[PDB]
Amino acid sequence: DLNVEIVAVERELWSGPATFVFTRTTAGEIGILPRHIPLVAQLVDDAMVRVEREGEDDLRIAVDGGFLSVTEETVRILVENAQFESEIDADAAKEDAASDDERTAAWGRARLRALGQI
Amino acid sequence: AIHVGHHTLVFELFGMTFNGDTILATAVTAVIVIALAFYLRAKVTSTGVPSGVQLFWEALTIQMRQQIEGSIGMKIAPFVLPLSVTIFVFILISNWLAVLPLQYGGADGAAAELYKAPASDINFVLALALFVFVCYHAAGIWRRGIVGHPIKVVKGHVAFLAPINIVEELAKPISLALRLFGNIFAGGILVALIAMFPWYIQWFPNAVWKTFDLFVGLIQAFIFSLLTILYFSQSMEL
Amino acid sequence: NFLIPNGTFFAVLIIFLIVLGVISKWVVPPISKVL
Amino acid sequence: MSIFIGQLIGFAVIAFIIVKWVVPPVRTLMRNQQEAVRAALAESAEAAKK
Amino acid sequence: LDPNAIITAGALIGGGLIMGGGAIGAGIGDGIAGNALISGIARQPEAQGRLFTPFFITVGLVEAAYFINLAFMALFVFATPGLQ
Amino acid sequence: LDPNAIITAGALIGGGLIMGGGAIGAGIGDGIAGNALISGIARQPEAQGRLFTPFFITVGLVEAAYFINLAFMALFVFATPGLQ
Amino acid sequence: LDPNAIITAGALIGGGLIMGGGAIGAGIGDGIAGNALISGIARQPEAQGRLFTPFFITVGLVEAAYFINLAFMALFVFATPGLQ
Amino acid sequence: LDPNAIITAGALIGGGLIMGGGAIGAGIGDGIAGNALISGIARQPEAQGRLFTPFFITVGLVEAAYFINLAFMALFVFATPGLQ
Amino acid sequence: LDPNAIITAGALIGGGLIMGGGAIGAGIGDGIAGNALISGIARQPEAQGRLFTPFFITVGLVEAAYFINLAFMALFVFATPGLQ
Amino acid sequence: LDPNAIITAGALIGGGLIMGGGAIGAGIGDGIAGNALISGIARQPEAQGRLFTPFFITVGLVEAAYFINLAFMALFVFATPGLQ
Amino acid sequence: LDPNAIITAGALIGGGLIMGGGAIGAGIGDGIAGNALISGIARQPEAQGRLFTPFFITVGLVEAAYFINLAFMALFVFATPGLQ
Amino acid sequence: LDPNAIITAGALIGGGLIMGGGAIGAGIGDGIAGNALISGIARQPEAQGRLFTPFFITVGLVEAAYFINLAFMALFVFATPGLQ
Amino acid sequence: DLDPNAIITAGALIGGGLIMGGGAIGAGIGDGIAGNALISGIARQPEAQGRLFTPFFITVGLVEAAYFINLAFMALFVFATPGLQ
Repeated sequence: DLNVEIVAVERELWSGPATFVFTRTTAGEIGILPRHIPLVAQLVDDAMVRVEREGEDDLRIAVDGGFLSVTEETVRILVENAQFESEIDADAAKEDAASDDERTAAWGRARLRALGQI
Repeated sequence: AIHVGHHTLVFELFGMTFNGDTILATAVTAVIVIALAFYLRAKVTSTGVPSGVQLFWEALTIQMRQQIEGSIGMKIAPFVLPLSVTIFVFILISNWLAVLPLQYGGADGAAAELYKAPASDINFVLALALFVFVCYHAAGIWRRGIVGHPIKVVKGHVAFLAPINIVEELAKPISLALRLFGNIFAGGILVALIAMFPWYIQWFPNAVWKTFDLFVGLIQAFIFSLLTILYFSQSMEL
Repeated sequence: NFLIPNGTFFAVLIIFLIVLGVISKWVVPPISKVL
Repeated sequence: MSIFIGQLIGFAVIAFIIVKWVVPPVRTLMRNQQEAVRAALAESAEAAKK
Repeated sequence: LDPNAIITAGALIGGGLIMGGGAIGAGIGDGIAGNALISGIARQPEAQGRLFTPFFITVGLVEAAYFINLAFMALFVFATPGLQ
Repeated sequence: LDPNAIITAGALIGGGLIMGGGAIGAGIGDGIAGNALISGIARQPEAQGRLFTPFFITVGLVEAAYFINLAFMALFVFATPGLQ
Repeated sequence: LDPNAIITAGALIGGGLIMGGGAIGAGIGDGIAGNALISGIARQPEAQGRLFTPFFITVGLVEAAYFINLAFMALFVFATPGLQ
Repeated sequence: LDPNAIITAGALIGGGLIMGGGAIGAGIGDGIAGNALISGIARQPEAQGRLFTPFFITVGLVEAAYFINLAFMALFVFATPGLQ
Repeated sequence: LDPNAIITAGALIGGGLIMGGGAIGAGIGDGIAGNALISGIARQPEAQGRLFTPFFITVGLVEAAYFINLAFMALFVFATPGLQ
Repeated sequence: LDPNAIITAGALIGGGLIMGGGAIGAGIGDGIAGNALISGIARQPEAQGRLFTPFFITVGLVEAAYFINLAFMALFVFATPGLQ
Repeated sequence: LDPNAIITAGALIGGGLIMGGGAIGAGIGDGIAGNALISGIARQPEAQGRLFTPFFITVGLVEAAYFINLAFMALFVFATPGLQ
Repeated sequence: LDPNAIITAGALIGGGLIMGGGAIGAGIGDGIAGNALISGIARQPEAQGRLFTPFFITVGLVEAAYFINLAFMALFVFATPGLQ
Repeated sequence: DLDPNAIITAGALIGGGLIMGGGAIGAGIGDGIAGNALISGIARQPEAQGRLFTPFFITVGLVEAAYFINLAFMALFVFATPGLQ
């Protein structure tokens, strides 16, 4: 198990042991296991994060301004903003998707991906 | 039959043979170049709108000057700017004039050409390569001294690889010539092969080959010019 | 044989020289001045 | 002279391809450069007048 | 038994070797240079402007190994050395 | 044993070599250039349009070499030099 | 020796070389283009839909060369030039 | 010398070339595709299954290519063209 | 000269080519697959168990070809096709 | 001009091919595996303990191919099949 | 048969081998070095002069090997050792 | 012709092929291992001290191959098996 | 009779040609790969060129060594041909 800690600018969002972390950096999709080598990658503009933990359904997090950092024993995602799946509104993301602002579109697409609508 | 290496107007003077076809091709190319030069000079406008010929010449000059400055100080080697550029245009014309439809029958079925690119004659490429070799070796002598320049070149970038440097130097001239030679020699041969086909089969492959040979000739002139500038910069340092 | 160098080696060379003269006195210096 | 006819047809095809595809873009580039230099001259004259 | 026959057979084999080796080298080198050029152009568009300069140089250094050999092929196939 | 038989055999061998080398070079160069293009398109989709330009230059060289071989092999087999 | 025997032996050897080179080039180039496509799919699965457009073009030519070679091999072992 | 003897010797050498090239191509291409698949899985293990469909294509197109050679080698060494 | 002598010499040459190509292909494929596996293990050690699932396939599909070559080698060097 | 002499010459050529192909494959595969290992150790100086295992597996496969070729070349040269 | 004919045919084949290997090596090495140079230029626009010197060292070594082959092939063909 | 004459001709050609393959393998493999070592030193200067440990082993596994081939040259040339 | 000396000479010449082909391929491609590594290193670390020369040459050394070894053996094949009668 690896200590995942999603941390926002304003506060610390969530932490705990997990079994696997799936995200999407600028290069491409990436999966992090307990003993992944050190890494410092920028999450894609519309990145989403899936955390697979023991004895609990996968956590889907919509992320804004992510910056994944993998250490020998920790994984920290630095999100300018975040939203758990329970807190995302499908209607809001669908309506605001593909707006005149690129960052708004990225956040809406991250919300959609977290919802699994894709 | 193809009969590679054939020549016409071959004659002798001073007890030395001359290939008339190569002389005629080179004379035609030089005449075209000089006509373009004088057309520019007559109609060169520093203030008014420049004509197409002026655009062409200034583009060539700008490119050559850019490479010269990047590789070496432009102020250090002014004479490189003309030499380089002229080579380019020379070779370029020497190749592009081959596009003209001058392929006919020699009464034996073998293709005969009124104009063959001089590069297909080893003498032309050898002359150009040896001329550039002597030019930049003399420039290296000038900028490093009569004895220093050989010392530096044999020493090279790293001293204890002196033997390779020797070969390196000998690689520069011949590599410059043969490369160009082949790039044209193939074409000089290749068209003849298509000439074995009938007209209704010769039109298409010849068309495609010459369409690509235009680009080949342009690329080869460019390569030779940049390699000449590169060797000049290499031989004139410190 | 064809690769063997011939006398024309000099003749073509001579032509090249005069081309330089045309490009070093009527094309390149004026163009540099213009630019 | 059948090969002469074939190579003449090939040259005609090459010239047609050139005029159809290559000549227009290079003509556009020449026109762009001519217009750019003309605009530079006009703007310099306007700046001197100003 | 007609020695020139063996001479020309050996010359044809040699020219085949010339062309095969040269073509392999040229194809591989040009493909590698093109891969470099395409990747560089993918990295940023503007870089293309300066990429064609070294790229062509690479091609100039690559195709030579082909065409140099090409010349020898003709020397082998048409003006066969030691043809007797 | 007519010498022209030996000449034709040697020419066929030379053509086989020429085609083998040309095929190897063309195939591998095409593979490398296409790998570069595919990776570029995968990474930046909006680069698609600007990637097909350099690629076709690379092919324009690679394939060209192949064609040259294709011609010379013919010269070997259909116009065997020195057949006499 | 029957001259046709030497002719056909040489032609069959040439066809063997043609197959060898064509297969080498096809296999290597197709594997490289594949590697590229698989890397694109793994890195960015969304690219899959648009990745077939370049890839099949790349592989599309890779086979062509090989297939072209194949044709000439049929010419060598069925219509051997110079056969008597 | 029996003509069929030399003809069949040439056929055997040609088949040897055919399989040599085919095995080389298959090995290189399969290894490269496997490298791509292994790297992709290493970067994203859960993508494993999704990568089999693309992978099987290139392998199914590389290995398949090699198989053609096998078939033709039969024609070379079991029904030899121009076998007197 | 006994025709079977020429037949056996050609067969031995053919088998030598079989193994040359097969060993080259197998060695290069194993090297490339091993490079991919080593890189993956270095990157994601805990994925090792998963990474062996595709690796064994690729090797299992590369060496296969090599072993296939071995088979036909015997057919060349032990039961020579076309032998008299 | 003993048939044994021709068969032995063919066997020697075949064995030379065995060794050449095996050496090429072994050298290149070992170099590639070592490149992977070196990169892994440079990036992770503490990972050599677990990196040596896949590297050893790859080297084992490559050397197995090389030694199989060695054994078959010995079979050729020392006990030539088909020789009378 | 003429001993000189056999000697010079062998010389021509050996020279073809020398030049084929030299061309393959030179082309591939120049391509790889040019790929390195082009990648460096794309990454760093201003590293042009700095990247000249090592690229020229590499190309110098490659062309030195190539022209050593050229000199030795010229020796082989024009002044063949053991020519009696 | 003396049987030992053709025996020794075949032996010379086989040894030449053995050394050709060995040289190709050694050069390619050690060049790749070098590339690895230079890259590692560029990324981690101090790691040089430890990087020489795996590198040598790699070179060993490559160099050994070449040297083994070298030995067989003697076994092929100075003491040709099957000579009579 | 075919003058066995000619057979030996042809075989030795072909063997030397094969030796050169292999040696040149190996040396050229290995030098190209090592130079690629050196160029990339200098591009990434402009001030490391000297530090890069030490390993680079070492690698190149061994590469060239193989070539030179082949060279030596070719000198035996063409001039001091073994097995001559």
